Amino acid sequence: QVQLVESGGGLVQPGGSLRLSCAASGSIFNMRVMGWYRQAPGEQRESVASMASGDKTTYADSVKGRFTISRDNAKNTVALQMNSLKPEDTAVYYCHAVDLTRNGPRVYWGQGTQVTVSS
Amino acid sequence: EREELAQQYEAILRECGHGRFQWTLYFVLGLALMADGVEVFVVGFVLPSAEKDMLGLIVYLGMMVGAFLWGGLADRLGRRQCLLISLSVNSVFAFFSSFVQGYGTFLFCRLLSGVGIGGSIPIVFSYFSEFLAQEKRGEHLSWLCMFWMIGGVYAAAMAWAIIPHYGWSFQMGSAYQFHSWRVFVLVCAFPSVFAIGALTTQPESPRFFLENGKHDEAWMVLKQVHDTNMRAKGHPERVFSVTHIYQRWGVRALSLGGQVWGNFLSCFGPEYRRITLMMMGVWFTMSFSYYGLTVWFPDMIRHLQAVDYASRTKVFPGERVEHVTFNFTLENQIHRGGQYFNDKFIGLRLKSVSFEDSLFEECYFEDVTSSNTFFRNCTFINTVFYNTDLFEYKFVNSRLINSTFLHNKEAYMVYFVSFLGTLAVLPGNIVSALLMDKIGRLRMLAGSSVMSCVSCFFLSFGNSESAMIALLCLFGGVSIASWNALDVLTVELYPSDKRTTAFGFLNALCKLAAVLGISIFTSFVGITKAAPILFASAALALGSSLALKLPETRG
Ligand SMILES: *[C@@H]1O[C@H](CO)[C@@H](O[C@@H]2O[C@H](CO)[C@@H](O[C@@H]3O[C@H](CO)[C@@H](O)[C@H](O)[C@@H]3O)[C@H](O)[C@H]2NC(C)=O)[C@H](O)[C@H]1NC(C)=O
Ligand SMILES: CC(C)CCC[C@@H](C)[C@H]1CC[C@H]2[C@@H]3CC=C4C[C@@H](OC(=O)CCC(=O)O)CC[C@]4(C)[C@H]3CC[C@]12C
Ligand SMILES: COCc1nn2c(CN3C[C@@H](CCCC(F)(F)F)CC3=O)c(C(F)(F)F)nc2s1
Ligand SMILES: *[C@@H]1O[C@H](CO)[C@@H](O[C@@H]2O[C@H](CO)[C@@H](O)[C@H](O)[C@H]2NC(C)=O)[C@H](O)[C@H]1NC(C)=O
Ligand SMILES: *[C@@H]1O[C@H](CO)[C@@H](O[C@@H]2O[C@H](CO)[C@@H](O)[C@H](O)[C@H]2NC(C)=O)[C@H](O)[C@H]1NC(C)=O
Repeated sequence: QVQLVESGGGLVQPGGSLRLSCAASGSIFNMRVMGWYRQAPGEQRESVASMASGDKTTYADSVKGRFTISRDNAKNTVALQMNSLKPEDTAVYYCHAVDLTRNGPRVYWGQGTQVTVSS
Repeated sequence: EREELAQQYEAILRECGHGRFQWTLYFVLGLALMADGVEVFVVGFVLPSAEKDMLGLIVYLGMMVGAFLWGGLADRLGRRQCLLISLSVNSVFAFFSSFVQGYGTFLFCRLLSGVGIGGSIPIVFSYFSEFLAQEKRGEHLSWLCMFWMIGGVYAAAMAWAIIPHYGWSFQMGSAYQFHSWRVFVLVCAFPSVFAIGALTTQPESPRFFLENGKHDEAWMVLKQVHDTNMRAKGHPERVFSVTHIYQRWGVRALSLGGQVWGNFLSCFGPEYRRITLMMMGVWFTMSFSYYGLTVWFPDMIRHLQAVDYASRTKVFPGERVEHVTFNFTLENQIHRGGQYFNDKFIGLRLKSVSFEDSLFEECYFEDVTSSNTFFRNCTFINTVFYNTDLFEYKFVNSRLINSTFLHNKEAYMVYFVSFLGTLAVLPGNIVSALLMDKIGRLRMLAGSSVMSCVSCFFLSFGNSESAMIALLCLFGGVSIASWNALDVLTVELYPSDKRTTAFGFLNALCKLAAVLGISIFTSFVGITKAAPILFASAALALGSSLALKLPETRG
């Protein structure tokens, strides 16, 4: 078990930004550091983005010019830079970690944080 | 009610001669035929090429309606005017089809464009017939059909150079010129723009004016043609022998419709009924066969390539690999047998690859751009895929437990074959044109039909890749003569009062037969290579049988 840390919820205006920072500690072995997902009222988690491994990234097309990911492995953290926050696009944001250890793949999820939009 | 007017008109035309005007009008109308060919190609071969890498036939159903309507209206309001309206509708709605976002509205706009383009051809041939002398209504009218081939090669080359890919039935967006599909439409429709631009320099057919009643206008047009022909030579400036030869719109629309229906009824009577029924038979059979085979040939090419690839596939029994991390791309078909404990695959691009009876424990996939690859009888256990192209679509039934999908991601040869096919019928014209006045319309038609019938059997002999292209070229080069001969016959038989109406109705029948042929032949592509070889042979046998029962060119 790797302990994950969630943060950064609350109201932000469109044109403003939030830094939602994933962090983890314990049993970390060159892990794929936590990417981001959006949980809606309906049972489902939309992918947002990930910079979890190497210096490369995959962002969802649905978050083009909206959600940017930057990673600092030396810290075991991932920062989601939320921008272009159109008022209807609210969600609970989640950190999704993947364990790449000797016992094979394992995954971890946080409880998520709620982001809403100020106007 | 004797038709001395026709004899006097022919006398004036023969006195006038075949000067520069005939060739100028030949180019102007050839541009319209080019537009027709481009639209036919873009509706039969490019439109259905939009797949998910056939509701594209409703354009034919609009083509038939346009043919009938424009053919009926032309004999009432004029030939030039109906051609202008046809080209204008086609061009405007092609421009509008190049902008729309979505396949449904695109089909609607292309349907409304096919309306006008289908109207084009009957008007073109009836229009150019009235200017040619009775001596050479076969040689020149046959030359006029090279522009259909030029338009076909134009469309094929433009697709082959601009849109060598396909799959845009589901790929579009609010931007412009970002898929290269929205640049094909404009450069396909440019020929129609040129046709409209050029058609304003030509005068209306004198025969329509003489029939309607405005004899002075027909006399003026004939004077214009004589003046241009004589001035072309420069020295001989021969003179012309002058001779005599609100509730307000609903009623008018009903009147015009009633006149058109009277023209259509006149086609079937104590005279012209037998001729028209024979014509319907020949046209239906010919168009059915040609369109069906032209669509079946590239499809058979593709299926033969698929069979070759299927037979070019090999696999070896897989073993148990610890962190195989096979970071190279694979093109082998199968990898039957798999244990793969602690797999570490990363950044591998599978095409045509399958895993059967394989096992995966603590496996990890980083990034796979899999395409056409599926998993069968795969017992995943504790597997994480991270970024992959794997979905239920690309994943066949198999046992999966504790499997997670964290993230997920979203022509070149049909055109070449069709280009060769349409470029291979040019010899057929360059032989038909110089022999139809010498040999004969009826007998050339019969010979061409029987030659197409014999080549139908040959269609199947060439199961090799090259023989198929060879036989497509042969079939086109053989059937073009039949098409030219029947065009000359149809224009010669019906008089100016019902020529365009009859030709347009037979064009509508030919388009309906094209729909039926495409449907039926693509229904059984690769079924013992006999259905398209028996049905086509029977249809062309009926065509040849009927071709020997038509009235002579004087009728
Ligand atoms: C994926 O793997 C995990 C762990 O290997 C599975 O979790 C186990 O699921 C079973 C139900 O199939 C549950 O077993 C429970 O374990 C307690 C432990 O005290 C025991 O009293 C009972 O046997 C009880 O049924 C439980 O959810 C969990 N057990 C453990 C020890 O982790 C999981 O089921 C696997 N995924 C799937 C889809 O089965
Ligand atoms: C460039 C080539 C490969 C195009 C192929 C088209 C064929 C369908 C054409 C080419 C030569 C044509 C033939 C040339 C001459 C004749 C003889 C003709 O009867 C005569 O005896 C004509 C004599 C004359 O009046 O000069 C009957 C039609 C037929 C078989 C023609 C039928 C149609 C043919 C086979
Ligand atoms: C709608 O049917 C009334 C007529 N249409 N039509 C056409 C227009 N064509 C040509 C056909 C193929 C010609 C060459 C090939 F036979 F080898 F394939 C396909 C088509 O639609 C011509 C033309 F082009 F030859 F001048 N003559 C007539 S009559
Ligand atoms: C893909 O695998 C190849 C082969 O294992 C890797 O190439 C090796 O790189 C190492 C470390 O520098 C060398 O010691 C070897 O000589 C290389 N072997 C070969 C066969 O070239 C390569 O780095 C791997 N690439 C990726 C993207 O993982
Ligand atoms: C799916 O694959 C499994 C094995 O991967 C097949 O089950 C095996 O059947 C052989 C038969 O000789 C047994 O010896 C093995 O012990 C079986 N293994 C397991 C895990 O059951 C199964 O028959 C395959 N099913 C299909 C439809 O292909």
